Amino acid sequence: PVMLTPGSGQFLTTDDTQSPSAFPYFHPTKEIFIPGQVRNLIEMCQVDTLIPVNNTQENVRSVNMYTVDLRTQVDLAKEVFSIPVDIASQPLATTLIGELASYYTHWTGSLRFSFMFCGSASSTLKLLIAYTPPGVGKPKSRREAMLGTHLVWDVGLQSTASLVVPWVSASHFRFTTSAGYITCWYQTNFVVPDSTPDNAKMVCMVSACKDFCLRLARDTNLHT
Amino acid sequence: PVMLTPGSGQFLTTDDTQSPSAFPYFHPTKEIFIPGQVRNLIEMCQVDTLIPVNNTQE
Amino acid sequence: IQITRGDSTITSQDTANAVVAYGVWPSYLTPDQPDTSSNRFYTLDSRSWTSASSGWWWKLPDALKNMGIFGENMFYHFLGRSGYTIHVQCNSSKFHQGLLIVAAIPEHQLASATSGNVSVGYNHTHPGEQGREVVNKRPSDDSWLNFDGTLLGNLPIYPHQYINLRTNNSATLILPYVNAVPMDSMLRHNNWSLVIIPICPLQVQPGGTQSIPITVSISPMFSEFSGPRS
Amino acid sequence: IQITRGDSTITSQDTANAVVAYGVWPSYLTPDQPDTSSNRFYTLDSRSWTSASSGWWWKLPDALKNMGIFGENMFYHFLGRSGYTIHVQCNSSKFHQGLLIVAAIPEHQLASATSGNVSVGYNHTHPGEQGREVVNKRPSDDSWLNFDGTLLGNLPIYPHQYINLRTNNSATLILPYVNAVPMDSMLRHNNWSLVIIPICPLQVQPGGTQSIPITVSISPMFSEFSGPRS
Amino acid sequence: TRDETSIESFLGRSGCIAMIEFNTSGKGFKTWKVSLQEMAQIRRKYELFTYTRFDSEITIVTAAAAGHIVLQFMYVPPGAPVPEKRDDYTWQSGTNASVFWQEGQPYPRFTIPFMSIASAYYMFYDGYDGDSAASKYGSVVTNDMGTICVRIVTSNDSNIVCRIYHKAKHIKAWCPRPPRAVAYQHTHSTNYIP
Amino acid sequence: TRDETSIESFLGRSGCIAMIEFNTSGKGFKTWKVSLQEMAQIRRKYELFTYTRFDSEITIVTAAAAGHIVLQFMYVPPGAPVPEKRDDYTWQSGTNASVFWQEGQPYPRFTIPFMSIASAYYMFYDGYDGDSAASKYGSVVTNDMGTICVRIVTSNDSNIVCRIYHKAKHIKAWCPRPPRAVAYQHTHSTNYIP
Repeated sequence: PVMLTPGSGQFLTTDDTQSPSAFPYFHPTKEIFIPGQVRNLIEMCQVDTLIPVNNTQENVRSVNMYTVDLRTQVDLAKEVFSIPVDIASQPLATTLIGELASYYTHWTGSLRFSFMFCGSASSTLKLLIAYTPPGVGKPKSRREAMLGTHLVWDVGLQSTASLVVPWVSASHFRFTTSAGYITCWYQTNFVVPDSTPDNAKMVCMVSACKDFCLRLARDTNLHT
Repeated sequence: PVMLTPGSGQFLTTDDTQSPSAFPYFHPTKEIFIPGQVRNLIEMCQVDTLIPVNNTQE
Repeated sequence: IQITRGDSTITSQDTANAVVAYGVWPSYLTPDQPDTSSNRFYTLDSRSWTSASSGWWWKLPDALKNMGIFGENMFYHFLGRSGYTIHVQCNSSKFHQGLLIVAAIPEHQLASATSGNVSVGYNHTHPGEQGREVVNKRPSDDSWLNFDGTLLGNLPIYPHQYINLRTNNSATLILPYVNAVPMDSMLRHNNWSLVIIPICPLQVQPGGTQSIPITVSISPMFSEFSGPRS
Repeated sequence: IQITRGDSTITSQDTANAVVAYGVWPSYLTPDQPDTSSNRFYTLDSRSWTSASSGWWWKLPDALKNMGIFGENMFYHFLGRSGYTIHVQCNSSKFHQGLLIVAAIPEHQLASATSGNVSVGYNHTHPGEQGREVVNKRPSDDSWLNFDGTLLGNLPIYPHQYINLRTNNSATLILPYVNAVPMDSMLRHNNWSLVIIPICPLQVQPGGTQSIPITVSISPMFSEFSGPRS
Repeated sequence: TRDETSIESFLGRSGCIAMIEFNTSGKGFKTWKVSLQEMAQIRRKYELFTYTRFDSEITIVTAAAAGHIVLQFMYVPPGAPVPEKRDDYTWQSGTNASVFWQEGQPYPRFTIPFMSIASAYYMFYDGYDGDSAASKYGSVVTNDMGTICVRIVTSNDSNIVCRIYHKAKHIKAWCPRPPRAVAYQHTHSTNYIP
Repeated sequence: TRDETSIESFLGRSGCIAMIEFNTSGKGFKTWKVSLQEMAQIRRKYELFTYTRFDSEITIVTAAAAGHIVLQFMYVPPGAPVPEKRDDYTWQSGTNASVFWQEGQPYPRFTIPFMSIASAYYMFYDGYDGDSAASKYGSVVTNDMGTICVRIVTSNDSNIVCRIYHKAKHIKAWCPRPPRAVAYQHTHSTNYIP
């Protein structure tokens, strides 16, 4: 004695019932050990990938989109670069973390940004790397950036610098379509001895921290 | 071996069966504490409210 | 007696008779903070209650956006959170009479004064420390409809106290932070509205003072902010 | 310091700072082996890195098919298996600058340089010890698309190290055997591709050496073969 | 006694919150953005509270008039793309929940979880989507609950009506409010003037 | 928390991987070689990995237009002979898995085991079927998953459309890869140029 109830005989595409094996007696090929098993996408989000910071129409078809120019022949009052911290938008959107977050509606947790200087061992320079919180508005000068959260990075002493931007929003998650700005400024002119390139390149990278989380999966035409 | 019985396949609007989640793997946003939770309407009935005794068209 | 918070001091004997909204004391957010430099009493300009008055309202935190350290913290952080102590005092003679309801309404989403699907405009819903004294994107004047299409006789369902001029010259409301998120934009959204409405209008005979002052003092409580900027 | 395997010896102080691909050390196949006569370092002809260079790639085991005992074992057995140590060295002055990514890609199935459903030809995917230096069945030249339609900024998801000429002149990758079968045809299929791409191009002033050598040394590790023939 | 005045009893009774209708001969699909504000009798009960949280059980009662018809009912969650055409890519997305139902089968039923990024739905919201004079005010700013989409799967002159019955489940409610004293004029708005 | 980024959550959601259509009046049957490469949105998610292993659950949503129609759906495993005609011997073979389904019955469902002679499917394969200049390269060499075959069993003017919904189950994935940055041109190929 049974009653079927209003869900009976549906194909709900998200259901999780048992179903008959088409091939009993068949034993699948034994699962051997293969290196590099992935159990969660958050393992992939934790890898540092290059930010295409140098988005200009001459560079976007090439390796040059990843490298920021540092040079002697410059207006030292201008920003070196700026990165909006939202993984929803350029330049972060095509990084591995921006790509994995594009499969989800909601994201949360801390982002690690890393910067690598690629000038000679004889090249020296100070850069000021500043984080500006959401809603504060991007700094207009090196002095304004220095009054905020910042690192004065001597690239002569340290070839790499890092910044961890913690989660800061009213809700425990935010949609994947502000988080603030990272901005870079000259603290000094570019210093070199003779017979040394008077310019260099810097590479910017992003990854998730161990607290990172994605929620509410979605599929959309962000790839055709 | 089952028999369906005369109620089978009804949509009774007052029924209380289980039904499938449309979104397994989704975890809802955590329930934070919010002041002033109501569990029963009789909590609201116990509040003193003004009587409109002076019902005249003016 | 005397009540002191930060460098601010106010005098009232009634302070122990406060209404705690929903029975919940304000508190700092749990693991699942500027203190007394922020958490002063800010005393607004006193309202003139007269026999003609329809009532007054203020929105929180909006009424404090220009008020010292707390007002600066609302611009210099992305998200914020606070409770409030609201103290309302209404000094009068033994020969004045009148009844106020003093109520705090969570999410007091105002109706317009107009018939369309038109929203109330931001300039009207953010009046600041002056509030609105009740008389096409302007809010309702119907204090008898709570400015939102609900009857004034049912306003006591909200956290409230009466000021009955023969009995008590003051009311105190203690408001916890009330929202569906732990912290929120202090400038786009108001957690609470303070509403003061005369149920029984002011009466006094000629030669008595025809206006009595309503003085509103608001202290932030357990204020918290995140996303600091210079 | 000095590293010795078989009758081969190479010099480098960086050897303890190797990246082990997927955290898995190479090993012999479990119950569910020629040793050091096979498992030498084979040092390829050095690449000339210049400001014009687009990068280089090699396929494994293909780059070793002509290399001594290991190369003979790939022809004289039906199926084979190995890990690798790849050591990449890049000697330069203090006045040179540039950044390489050195990456190992499992199953690096190349795209063609053409619009049809046409496959990359066997002659192009098996370049041997010379590799391909990047400039109708030929592979893609787009190192910025990883020759496979994926962005170069995302290449660090693979086992990789950087060579930044100011910091380090070398990289070491330890590669386990990676396949969906225990052993496979060493001549029809490549388990790994070594990819070396300049992220920041070489710069040096005139009168400095305009080409810097990239020297690749590959040792088989835990090599195993089956179906022996004379 | 007095379980019939519990919030689960008062808010958690099934009701027809929407009435999808469409014809076939683009065209052969319809969509409805999910809200409790459409029907005054449902809306008034939820608006006795400032915040509410519930999962919701959808049951779709379908009638049709010119073999047996096949329909796809699709739930599109908050912030996902809604169908623009009868055979758009959105109907194939494994991130949407679809139930395929065929005529004379028991009516389709599914539960959507509490979907919101906030910990409860705002019945009222004293704030804005932004700083502008054009910015929306009130409970339309918050509370995207998702969209229900319907298409005919069958190849061809027919009229289809779907009653969307909704039952809130595991209900919590906060900060009680005066009952609505005057007629509702528009969805999400507190406006009352004729 | 974070179960929604598990590989079972990310790869293991049901999606329409194929769209069998045929007419009747030879002719009255259709076949489809099973692969995940047909639909770009499905393909891109599997191609984040170098190897994957799963059982797969097939659900077939059928619509038809001119008594109730009877269909035979047949799974032909890797390396078994595929039908050449509507009443070929292959439809009677007890080594193929068949489900007979009749119109208005709940949609047919079955799980195929992981069928491959290798321990996982190759999403990418850096090798050949043989030594020749004509030899295939890439993940078309490996990964015969089998063929889905459909015929009408009924004696006679009708059009039939079958949506093959596929859910991967008990999923394992290895060696993560950069996401596909540019459009897919052809099945199993990494080619990208317009």
